[PDB]
Amino acid sequence: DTIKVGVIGTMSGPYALFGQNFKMGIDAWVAEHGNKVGGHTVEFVYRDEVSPNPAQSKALAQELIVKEKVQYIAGLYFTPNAMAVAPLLQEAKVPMVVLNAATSSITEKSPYIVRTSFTMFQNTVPAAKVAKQKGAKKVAIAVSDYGPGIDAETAFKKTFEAEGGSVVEAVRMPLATTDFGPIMQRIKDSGADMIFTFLPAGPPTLGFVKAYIDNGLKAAGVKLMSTGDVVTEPDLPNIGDSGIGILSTYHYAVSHDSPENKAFLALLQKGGAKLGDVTMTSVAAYDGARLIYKMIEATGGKQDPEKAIAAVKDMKWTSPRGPVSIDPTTRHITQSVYLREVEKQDGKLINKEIETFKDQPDWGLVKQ
Repeated sequence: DTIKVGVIGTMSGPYALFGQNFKMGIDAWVAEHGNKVGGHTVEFVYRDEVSPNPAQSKALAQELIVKEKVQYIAGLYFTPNAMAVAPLLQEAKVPMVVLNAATSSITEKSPYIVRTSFTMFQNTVPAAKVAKQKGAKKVAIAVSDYGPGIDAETAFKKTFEAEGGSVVEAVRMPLATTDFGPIMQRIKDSGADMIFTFLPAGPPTLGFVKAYIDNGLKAAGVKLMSTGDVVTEPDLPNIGDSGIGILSTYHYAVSHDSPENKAFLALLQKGGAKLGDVTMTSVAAYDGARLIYKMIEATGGKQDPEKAIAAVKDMKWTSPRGPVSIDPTTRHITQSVYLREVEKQDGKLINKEIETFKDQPDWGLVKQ
């Protein structure tokens, strides 16, 4: 028969690159692995999340369940959208494979969730370790005022303070923030020698970074540490060469040097993508498709979400990003977190991986 997978992501609008990357990654998977599992054809259908507006995503999921009769849902760029869809899953008998939404507690909301992206704690704990290693003494934290921003702030404060550092300012910026001039002035005023930031990848991150540079903070010796959300590859040319030297921690770089990543890049191209448009949501989607294929294999194409999740919840494999596994205690992907620096390579700006922190779990859940 035919098994439908409903993919919710930001397919148009300000965040269009990120949902289009879900499709790019799925298309790469299918270019290499085909559209069959045994005798079942797998069909992906796409729905437009647009913005962090949970009414839209909840209505999309309900339509996918009721009218499309999907067996699996995947995607969810924004934490609040994933949170709104999660309670539907067990009674619909449909698992959700989360391909971005990074708040730690998401996986706790339903037994039928597995996440192939990352969490904020996962990437931020290394960021706070590196901040110390790089000599930071006084840090200003600026994060978007919603789930993943709050996680990032909490993770950074705890870790950095334990290493003896000082957090001299901590600001939660409403997501509606477009004018970053005033926050840069507050940061200047704080005396911080380094900023730690998270905003969702997209216009907010481009706006923040451009204001940090153009208001002179970077040239005044205020360093930037971020998660990799803040320096996604397709925006590096828009940041431009003034971005050189920005530090970020993240689980994936397009520049990752492994045979599996080289293969993945070729498949992205084969499936029709431009390398210059690739970023992290494509690798989450590629590995998400792997897990959906495994779930269909394990269930024989039957709608049996308990059996499906059981087949992936402690799987280990090699991703384009590095070695990975699912931690059964959280249903989240354990993975390396890399330190990177924005640099030119072969005349192109990249996030150059300069240190590896192996086997990072979801630090937001595993110590609680």
